[PDB]
Amino acid sequence: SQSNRELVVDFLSYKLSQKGYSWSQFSDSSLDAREVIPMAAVKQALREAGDEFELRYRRAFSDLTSQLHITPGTAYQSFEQVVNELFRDGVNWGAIVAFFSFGGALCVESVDKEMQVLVSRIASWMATYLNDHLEPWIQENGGWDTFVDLYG
Repeated sequence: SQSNRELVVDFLSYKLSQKGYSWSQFSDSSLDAREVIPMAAVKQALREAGDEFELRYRRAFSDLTSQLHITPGTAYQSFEQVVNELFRDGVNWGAIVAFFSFGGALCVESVDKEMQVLVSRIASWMATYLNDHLEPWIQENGGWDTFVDLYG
């Protein structure tokens, strides 16, 4: 799905930017029958929610990130295995915000450590994770319109 990919990139570029980094080494009415997301509102809400999450949990992921110990060698399987652990008690919208914040944080840390190559990898992994693992839940749970109504 192109729009979970779009939410991944928006969220990660906002996190990178907020810490003073960048994506790339030179990147500096409807009608009554219908049905879509709609994006700019999901992206804003995910942003604010990711920021609240980071403000509340100074701690999280240090266990998780040391478990991935991500390098230019890491494959998708290993990321998928660590993220499965954020979802160990099941999925809900809080666990989804923690998943995005985790990806934000591996990104920032990778830039920090000189492994900018990992940014697009993580983004690509997240989009795959979301589409394989989380999408069937999201669609059943009110879709993204519902996440907005809780974290908008």
